[PDB]
Amino acid sequence: AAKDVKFGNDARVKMLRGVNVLADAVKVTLGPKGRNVVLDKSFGAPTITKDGVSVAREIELEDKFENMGAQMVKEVASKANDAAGDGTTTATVLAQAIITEGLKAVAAGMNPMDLKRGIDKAVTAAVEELKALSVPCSDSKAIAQVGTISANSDETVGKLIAEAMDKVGKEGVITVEDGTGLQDELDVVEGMQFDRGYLSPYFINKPETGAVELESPFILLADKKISNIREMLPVLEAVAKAGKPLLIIAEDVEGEALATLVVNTMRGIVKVAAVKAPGFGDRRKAMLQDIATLTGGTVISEEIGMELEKATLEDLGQAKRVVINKDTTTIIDGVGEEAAIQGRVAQIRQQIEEATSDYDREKLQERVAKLAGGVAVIKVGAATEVEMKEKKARVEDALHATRAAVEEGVVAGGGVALIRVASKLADLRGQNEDQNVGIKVALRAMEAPLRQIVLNCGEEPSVVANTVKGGDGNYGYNAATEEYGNMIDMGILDPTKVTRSALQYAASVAGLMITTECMVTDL
Amino acid sequence: AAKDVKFGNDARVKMLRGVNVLADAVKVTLGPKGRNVVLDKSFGAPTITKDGVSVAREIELEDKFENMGAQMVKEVASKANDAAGDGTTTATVLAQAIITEGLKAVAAGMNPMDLKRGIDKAVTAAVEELKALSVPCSDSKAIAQVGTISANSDETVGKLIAEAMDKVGKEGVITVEDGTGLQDELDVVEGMQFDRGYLSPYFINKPETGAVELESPFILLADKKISNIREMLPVLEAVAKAGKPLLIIAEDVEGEALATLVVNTMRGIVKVAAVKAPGFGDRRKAMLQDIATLTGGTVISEEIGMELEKATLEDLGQAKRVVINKDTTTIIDGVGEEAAIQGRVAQIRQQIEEATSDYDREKLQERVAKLAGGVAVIKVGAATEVEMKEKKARVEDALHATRAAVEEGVVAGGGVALIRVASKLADLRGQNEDQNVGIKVALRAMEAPLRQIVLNCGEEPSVVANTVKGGDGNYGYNAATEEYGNMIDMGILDPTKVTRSALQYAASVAGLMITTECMVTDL
Amino acid sequence: AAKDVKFGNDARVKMLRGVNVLADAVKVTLGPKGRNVVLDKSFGAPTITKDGVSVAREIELEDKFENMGAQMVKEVASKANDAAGDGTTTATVLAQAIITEGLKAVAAGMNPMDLKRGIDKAVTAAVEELKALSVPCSDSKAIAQVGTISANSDETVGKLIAEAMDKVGKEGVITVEDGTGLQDELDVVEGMQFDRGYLSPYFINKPETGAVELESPFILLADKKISNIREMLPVLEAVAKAGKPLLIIAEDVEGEALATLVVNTMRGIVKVAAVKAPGFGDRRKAMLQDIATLTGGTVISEEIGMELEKATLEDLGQAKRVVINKDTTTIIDGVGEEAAIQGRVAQIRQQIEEATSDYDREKLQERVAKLAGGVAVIKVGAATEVEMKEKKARVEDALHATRAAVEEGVVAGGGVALIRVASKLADLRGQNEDQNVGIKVALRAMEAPLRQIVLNCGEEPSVVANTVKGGDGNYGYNAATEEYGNMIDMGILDPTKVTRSALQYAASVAGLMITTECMVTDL
Ligand SMILES: Nc1ncnc2c1ncn2[C@@H]1O[C@H](COP(=O)(O)OP(=O)(O)OP(=O)(O)O)[C@@H](O)[C@H]1O
Ligand SMILES: Nc1ncnc2c1ncn2[C@@H]1O[C@H](COP(=O)(O)OP(=O)(O)OP(=O)(O)O)[C@@H](O)[C@H]1O
Ligand SMILES: Nc1ncnc2c1ncn2[C@@H]1O[C@H](COP(=O)(O)OP(=O)(O)OP(=O)(O)O)[C@@H](O)[C@H]1O
Ligand SMILES: [K+]
Ligand SMILES: [K+]
Ligand SMILES: [K+]
Ligand SMILES: [Mg+2]
Ligand SMILES: [Mg+2]
Ligand SMILES: [Mg+2]
Repeated sequence: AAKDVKFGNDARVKMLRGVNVLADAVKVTLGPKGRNVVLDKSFGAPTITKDGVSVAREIELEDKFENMGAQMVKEVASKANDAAGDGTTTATVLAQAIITEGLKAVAAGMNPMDLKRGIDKAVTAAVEELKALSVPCSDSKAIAQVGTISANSDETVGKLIAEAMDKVGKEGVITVEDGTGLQDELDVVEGMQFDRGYLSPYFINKPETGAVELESPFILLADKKISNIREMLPVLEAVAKAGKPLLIIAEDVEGEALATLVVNTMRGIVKVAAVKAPGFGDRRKAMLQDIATLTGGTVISEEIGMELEKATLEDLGQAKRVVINKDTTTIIDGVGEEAAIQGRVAQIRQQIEEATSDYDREKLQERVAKLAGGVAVIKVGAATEVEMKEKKARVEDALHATRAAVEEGVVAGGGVALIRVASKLADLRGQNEDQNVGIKVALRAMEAPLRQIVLNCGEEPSVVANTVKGGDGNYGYNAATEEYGNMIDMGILDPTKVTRSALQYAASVAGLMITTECMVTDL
Repeated sequence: AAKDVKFGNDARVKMLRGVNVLADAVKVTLGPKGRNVVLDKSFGAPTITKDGVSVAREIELEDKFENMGAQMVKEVASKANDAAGDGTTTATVLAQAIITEGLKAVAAGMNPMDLKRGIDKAVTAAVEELKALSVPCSDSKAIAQVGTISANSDETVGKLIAEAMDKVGKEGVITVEDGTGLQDELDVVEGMQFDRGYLSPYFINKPETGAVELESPFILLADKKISNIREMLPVLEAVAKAGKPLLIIAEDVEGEALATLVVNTMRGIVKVAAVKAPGFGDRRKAMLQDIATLTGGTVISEEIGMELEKATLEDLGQAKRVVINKDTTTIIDGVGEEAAIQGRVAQIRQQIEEATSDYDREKLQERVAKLAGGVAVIKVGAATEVEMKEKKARVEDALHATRAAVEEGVVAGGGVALIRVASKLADLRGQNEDQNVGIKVALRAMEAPLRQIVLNCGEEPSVVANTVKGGDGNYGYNAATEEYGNMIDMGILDPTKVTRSALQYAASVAGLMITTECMVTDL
Repeated sequence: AAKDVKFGNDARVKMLRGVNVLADAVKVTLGPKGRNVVLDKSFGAPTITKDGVSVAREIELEDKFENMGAQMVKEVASKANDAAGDGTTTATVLAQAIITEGLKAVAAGMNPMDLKRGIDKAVTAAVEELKALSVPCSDSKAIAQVGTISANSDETVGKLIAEAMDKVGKEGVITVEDGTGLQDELDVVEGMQFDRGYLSPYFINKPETGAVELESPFILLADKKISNIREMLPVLEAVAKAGKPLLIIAEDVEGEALATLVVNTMRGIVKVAAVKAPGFGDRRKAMLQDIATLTGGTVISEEIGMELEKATLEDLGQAKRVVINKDTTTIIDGVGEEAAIQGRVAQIRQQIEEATSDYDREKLQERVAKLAGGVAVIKVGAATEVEMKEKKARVEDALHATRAAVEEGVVAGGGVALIRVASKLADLRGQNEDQNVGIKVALRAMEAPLRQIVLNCGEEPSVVANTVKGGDGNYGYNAATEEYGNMIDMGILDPTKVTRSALQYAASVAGLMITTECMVTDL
């Protein structure tokens, strides 16, 4: 197609207009006084959300150059959501601030590559200062506070996440699902969790979360992969006459002759998904046997000789809920037999008593941790479906932030940590003047989250920013109560990973964005 | 697609405009003096209805932001219809009042999230006050009055519902369907009822009620889960030559090889449906045997060896009417043999006498209650099809309200109960001024049902609202007779569940709606 | 014509949009860091100006309701220019701030008439506090500083105005006119001034300043008004021979048979003007004789018997420059014998030495002061005509501000005085809550000039406003040097009359404007 080509300042102002549209839409949601955004879905009711990445993902502009700017800066929130699950609004605000100040510097006639290098140096130094400024969440013991802050000042959600991490361990697996009542419920049930994903992007359910949910699925287990398709036809026919979705945890499946011909088979009545199995060799068969014992199923094998044609539905496993995601697939509740589960736990405990080699010992301890800890499940309570989606998003953000806090630590929330690390970087210099100006651009942009948090409250961002910069340490401004204090003491804690990731992704995209002289799009 | 993005007050007034359009169209139907709405159907005659959820579901607007507001506020009536089957107009009126007053508060600079928190606190307290204010319907014995009020002051419908609850029990199963004469008839007929639904959303008939109906279907029973189709294909041919539509009762059926195959089979001449079987193991076998004995059919099993290829038409069961709904599937009339039904009842009563375990005793007495009570069927009498649909909707509302009244209790109707709980909540306070204003918004919005009822009468809502607020207890205003008095004495009784659910759903959706600052839709 | 009629919030937001357009255009010119505005003139080159009233007068919008808002706010700058000649930008900024905050209060549901009453009470108390806070310019002796501040930090203009006030007296008459060189010159020249204006609105010359200028005019004097204009037709032809514009100083002249016939005669080549004579009886004859002795002319009278037909051009007087304005008509250099002027001055001095009546003595002191002081003419030096107009506007503003300072006093500039009076009015209360909110609206708007000055500097207005409010007395913010200090010491002095007038006119118009509910215009 014929291309529209824009050069220099006209292109940059159109790109900034697109970034400004996306970033305003995202930034109205920042902080405790941040408001909600309604996203239109032609497939049903609109979704009300405070999540920055959802608003960012929905944004697309009519103007092609402004749309290019919007997609460029939407990458920031996408990466922030994918890496930490929180801070997408903060990442978008930081990216917009860097883009605005860097374009102001480019309009002042300075080299944007050196501006990008200065921004990169300042952000590397600020990541180091964030690591130094971080406080371990085990020492502080504020998992509930992190979850409360990340759930938009919801003490119930944070306390529930803290209880779940107390039940299954801070390294345990917690899954959020839609509840049935109007109140949030937590149950510690028996289920598995593996870092495995689907082999086909067309297996995604109607939700756009990327993780398909199965209502009482049917588990199929096989450590070997038979070449012929026709031998699998009796099993597929038995599952089709059954009414539980088929999840296959076998040793990697292709869509050349199974998923494609199934796409032409049904129109999407009941979803069937297959995923890999973590590990290999004896370890893979061991965990496959563990899954089969959990769900009451069996594992076929060449040595056993039990062929899939002779397998029945009663021989196969059964579960109550399975969430399949690219990052991690979890089995929420496989019934099986509780006595069988306890016996397998005792047998694997005897195995770890017998085992002595370090790798086998550590994988066996991972197995016993997965079996004993189980899975915590949070059923979100909400009177309606729109409230359900909003609260579930908040609970998922709280879970991600608590995970990031136990993984990497915490810093002062409310944008105070970025203010402190920018104050600590006031003497950082580059190789020339443009690099120094890029450093100053990054350091000024580090104040943007706090300023936007204050602006959402209706207060004056500059006065509060100056008052916070005057203070030292964890001194900042509770926007919920509109008063200053030690942000750790008042429980406004950000994950260190969330802040670091937001800063890094905003910096990378925005520093690349300020270096553009020409933009080429369609007409 | 390119997105239109609106911010702040412009977005909020567009959203309020859409909510106002939907809520006006719904609110014209509120109360005894409420009028009817004609909904256009491209297929067949238009539908005249006084039901709030039908008018709400038909609403869709040209403006995308107004349509988005309409969809969110339509979720209120959808949830109210799904949860109680009544009060959708009251729920819409409450939601519109909360949205209006909350948007007025947001225009006054008040924090909308704390306004939502205040509304939530006030509505939780009001639900507690409604539970306290509730009077049991067994003590009052006004099931006929509840049905009469819920059928728009139709004494005959309420008396018919009361007679049905007297015949089959207040826990008995009552189904409403089209009659043949001009008068409404009650028939206590033998039939079954289970809390199970269709496994495919594509089995829905041309009516949009969600519950398909079968005109003299053919009942098929199966317990063992066979694999192949070609062994069951002769049964499909036998039913497809027998002439009556097929209803299969089994544990669980997918749609990869059956539902899509049956979709590709015919163009929609005769419907074939399958349903789930509640319980498992011996209990499922027991209920399948009961269904087979009721319809004269037989249940296949692996132990019996009654292979489906040998099954004939006389061996299978037959019924006169079956209603398949997601919440509950009922068999209105299975002929079978009356002597066989009585013998099975005597045998299961002997099982009652023999059994001693609490779970077996309770499930077996549930079985004998289902068998002895039977199904009450209400033949709606109307001279035309449009009157048939309107009266059937009114009788369905009456049935739902009587069920809610026996389940949860009754309160003073005409919006009096919400007025009383608002008066009782006058001293409720929140954490800050925003939360207090949200509480006051909810309390003023709880006067809206009574005011709309009065406005539909052509009277002055403020005068009647003040007069009712002056009174105490069940003192309210009969809008049918346009005079004040004790609401319980005049028989104006609302279900407690209906009022509580309407308030809760209106509050949740409206409080979420008032917190929106940006709105994103298509162009 | 058919009328468009808007009601309530739609009309108010249209009004506010028009106000915002006009006020943004005016407010870009506020302070020492304020920029210029180009006003397009079809009749020649565009005008570059920093004067708020010129930008305000040029503004007219396509939208009719926005145009009404713009016109009503433009009234503020027009009144401020007419009353003090300075502070029009400050008046516009104050009016816009009052309108914005008052419309916010009106949108909060408050009675706008009570808001207007509160604003009026706050502004009355504030002008009382400004009178209390005022420091006499005689005690301070900072006329040069006031002129420098009012000329946009031009030391030369302020020094020239101070020298002119030192030469002809602070009550003396100073006129600004276009020079011929590139530098500003001060000339003390024998001339008169009277508090009289032109009798016809059609006498305005090509400049739209409202004051016409005459290049070497011809002065005619007349104490009595003859019946027919045809007697002076020989004098009219004698004037029409010599190309000097005719300025007639008489008691009073109509335009039925003199102005209209001369407009029917002349097409706009050379202007003939007339003025009124202050005083009556002997005083008018005395001042006419004084003017005649200045210009070397003669005064006609009935007792003298000197008829205009016998009068010649040499008998009549003439001048070098005459400026005719509605408020005051000035004669710059009447062409007459200096020795005759000195002899007349001595004779009049002997007249005070003889007279004893208080009214006669005071009018004779006025006469000798007018004669001896003379007129101080400032020739503005600029390389081009656009720079000439800009500098002449700045010098006129400086002259007006110095006159206002010697009349009413000075206060701290930079919006500091309004900040101090708003701080001193923090305990002012009205008759109800809406009046208190109006008072608070006025007090918040009193911060607007300083905030707009700082925003024009590119700094943060909130931080500087808070820092100034923290200080006491004349402590404020030198915006030229970007640093705080005592602004009386730093030389940033505002006239008390200028600040008081700006506040009063902004308050009157804006308080009336917030009370609108319907707007009626054309289609
Ligand atoms: N009470 C509070 N006072 C001050 N700052 C707060 C308070 N509660 C939370 N914050 C801060 O607000 C930010 C979180 O806002 P928000 O959750 O809306 O955005 P986010 O975490 O950047 O991203 P997302 O939209 O994905 O949740 C963090 O910087 C957090 O420290
Ligand atoms: N005679 C009456 N006098 C006063 N109020 C009455 C009378 N009859 C019914 N009502 C009240 O009118 C309301 C019922 O109106 P209506 O049935 O039209 O709407 P709904 O129950 O909210 O929902 P839906 O449209 O789904 O039926 C209840 O609040 C009921 O108490
Ligand atoms: N160096 C300075 N520092 C701070 N404030 C200053 C300084 N110089 C002038 N000001 C202030 O700026 C204002 C004058 O601005 P400006 O002359 O542009 O507008 P104005 O007086 O409102 O009217 P106009 O547009 O008619 O001149 C006064 O409040 C004056 O005290
Ligand atoms: K957010
Ligand atoms: K209704
Ligand atoms: K100005
Ligand atoms: Mg967050
Ligand atoms: Mg009803
Ligand atoms: Mg000025």
